[PDB]
Amino acid sequence: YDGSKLRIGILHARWNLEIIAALVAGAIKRLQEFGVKAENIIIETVPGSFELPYGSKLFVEKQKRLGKPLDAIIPIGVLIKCDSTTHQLMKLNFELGIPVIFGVLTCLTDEQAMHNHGEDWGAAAVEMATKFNLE
Amino acid sequence: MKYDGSKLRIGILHARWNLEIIAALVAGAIKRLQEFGVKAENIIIETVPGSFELPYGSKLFVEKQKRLGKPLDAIIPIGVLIKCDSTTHQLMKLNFELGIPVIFGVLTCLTDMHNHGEDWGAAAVEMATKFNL
Amino acid sequence: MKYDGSKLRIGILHARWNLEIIAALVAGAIKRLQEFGVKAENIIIETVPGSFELPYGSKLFVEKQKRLGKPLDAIIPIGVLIKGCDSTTHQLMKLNFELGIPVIFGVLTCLTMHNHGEDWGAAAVEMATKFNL
Amino acid sequence: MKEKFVLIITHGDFGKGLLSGAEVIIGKQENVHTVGLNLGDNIEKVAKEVMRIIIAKLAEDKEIIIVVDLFGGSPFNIALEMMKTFDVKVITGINMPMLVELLTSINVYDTTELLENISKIGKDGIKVIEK
Amino acid sequence: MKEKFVLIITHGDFGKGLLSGAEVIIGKQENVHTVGLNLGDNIEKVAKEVMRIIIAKLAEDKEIIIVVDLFGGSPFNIALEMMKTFDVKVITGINMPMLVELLTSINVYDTTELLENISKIGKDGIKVIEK
Amino acid sequence: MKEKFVLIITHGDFGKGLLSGAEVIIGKQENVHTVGLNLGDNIEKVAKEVMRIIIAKLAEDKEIIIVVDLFGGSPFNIALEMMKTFDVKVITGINMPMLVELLTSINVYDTTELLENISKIGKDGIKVIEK
Repeated sequence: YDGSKLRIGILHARWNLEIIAALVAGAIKRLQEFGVKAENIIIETVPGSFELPYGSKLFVEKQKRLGKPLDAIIPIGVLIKCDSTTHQLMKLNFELGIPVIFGVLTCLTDEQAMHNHGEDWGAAAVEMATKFNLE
Repeated sequence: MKYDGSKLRIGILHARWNLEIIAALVAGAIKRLQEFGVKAENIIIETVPGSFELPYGSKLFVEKQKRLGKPLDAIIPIGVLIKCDSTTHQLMKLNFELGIPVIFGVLTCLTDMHNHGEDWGAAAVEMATKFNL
Repeated sequence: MKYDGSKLRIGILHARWNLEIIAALVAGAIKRLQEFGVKAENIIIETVPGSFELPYGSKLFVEKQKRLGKPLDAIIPIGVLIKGCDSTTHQLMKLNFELGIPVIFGVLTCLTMHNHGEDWGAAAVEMATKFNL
Repeated sequence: MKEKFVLIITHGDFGKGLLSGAEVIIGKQENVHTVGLNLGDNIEKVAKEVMRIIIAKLAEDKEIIIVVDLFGGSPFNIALEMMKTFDVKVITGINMPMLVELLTSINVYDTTELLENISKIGKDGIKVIEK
Repeated sequence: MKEKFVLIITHGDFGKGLLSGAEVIIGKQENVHTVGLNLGDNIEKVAKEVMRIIIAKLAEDKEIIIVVDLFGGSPFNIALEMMKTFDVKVITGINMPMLVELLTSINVYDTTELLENISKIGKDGIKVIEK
Repeated sequence: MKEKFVLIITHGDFGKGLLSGAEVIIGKQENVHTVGLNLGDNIEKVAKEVMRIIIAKLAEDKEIIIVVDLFGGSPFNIALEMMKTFDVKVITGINMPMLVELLTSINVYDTTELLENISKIGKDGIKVIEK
């Protein structure tokens, strides 16, 4: 998948920041490996995972008003012992009209909560924005 | 220091069950709101009986504030539930239906706070500001 | 075998995680599809990374097939999830009504196969036929 | 060019032995799999086995070549059924010079030219020695 | 002005020692981190760690300055990669007068002027002494 | 040309770390020693130790270069006191490019030209990167 002509947004929460940062780093890494340019990877933050769904819409709308629309978005959150959240992010695919990659970890321990997992979300974003187009 | 809330109007809708805990969460939200510059004239507190009434109460609250000519920029529904899943779902959806940030201020605990409330205060200000133009 | 599938075009969208199991379920669906009379030119296989991408992948797949002038009559999203997803079952369910074609639930939700895949093949043909003209 | 995968489908241990032999010459292969039809194997069970492999490899974005021992017979019938459904490519009568050339040039030619190449090399490699 | 964070990236214990030395002079620092590239370190592993830190600090709304030991070499290559992706600022050839001036004026100047200041002070601080 | 000996005198672990870093690049050094002034060190005690090293090396017929971190401060004051008494040579503001060039050319140039060389290389090695 060629991602050179894509603009990808990453919206991440700020709780469990050490783990968050590594997942973002992984997503950023794999994005660039598929050809997505640095100017085209937009990182923005929200307080927590609850704010991810609506933050994503506001982020997408802002990027449209800037004349730099996102082709896909990766909402990243780390929740340690949310079900509704998976539901809004799922629905957001259809409401926003762009691929929303589920980047929320739902773990029971800190240990369970990474770079590889983040890369997976990077690869997914590029594929979902490309595979079904007319390229 | 980072988000200026001086030009914002923030609504707080809280339930009345578990009032002692409710009051402290409200107090925390009020505290952090004012720390980001949100004026007292602009913090509107209203109540509902229970957490179930929070979602629809929020819509009625938002609609009322529009008819008064004093629209809310964000809302914090606050509830304390002790051993609700649906309720979280409506508050989530309410972001998109009302067109303003709805901060999830519902505690879902197993046993019987100010900092937690402040977090919700900080969130409301940021979500109403960060993505504007 | 009471359902004639000769005039049908069936899409299969499968995830790539747990590939060995995925392949067998696809093979089963393909087998039963052809047993009802569905022609090879008319069985379209496409992939997504994981089960989460299945719902939106299905819409993009369906829209693409329309733009190609070769519309799908039904779709079978296939995923294997091991607890070693609840929302997903919900979107695939809703997708029946949003896409206007039968969406057969081909997602395994296990804790630790060909026949199961065939079942999904049989279902797709029946749901696309039984209630027609 | 997509990466290729070679599926060898033959009677008994022929494919398993042919690959072994080739590997003496050119080293251990990746992207080659063998399926043998033995007496007592149910052809429909083997067919579903083969289809499972093909789907898996297609899902890995691979281009598939099926090499078979004999024109006619159950292995061939399986290969044909896979070409009917999945548009893989098929060649029969596989011998050692063919397989060695195939595996050492698999990245050089497109599948059509590859198969024409090894067809020619396979036939040329069959010689009766006089004297 | 945003609060600044200084990342020191160098060969071996140079950054760790430089910070130690500076702290003898101006006391214990917050908002300074050191990363050393040792023989036997995989540069890509270190790069991912550094990116780990930068994202975390950006997410804290901090402005990042990367100081490096040597123009050229793996630490520099990491810093450059980070500038390509994250638009941090970078200066090479770090010495003691530079680091002390940097850390004691970090709140006074914007990053561009700060780096110009310490570049000048660093060069001026290198003197051969003849009496 | 006499064989040279390099004494690094700095605040805290700076010299110890700088040498470590250089050795990642050019391998383990002979004829380089580091002395660090820590909080709580008596400068006169450190001065006597440094003098203890210089005499020993002079007695080995070595030419001594003292490299120091910072113009001004106790390490510099020690170096100056050694130049007053023993006519060693001194350079301040040491950084990585300087030390690497110094240690890899120590046999090539006389001490005066060596110090001029590394002064130039040290200053040139300090660059703010824009882009």
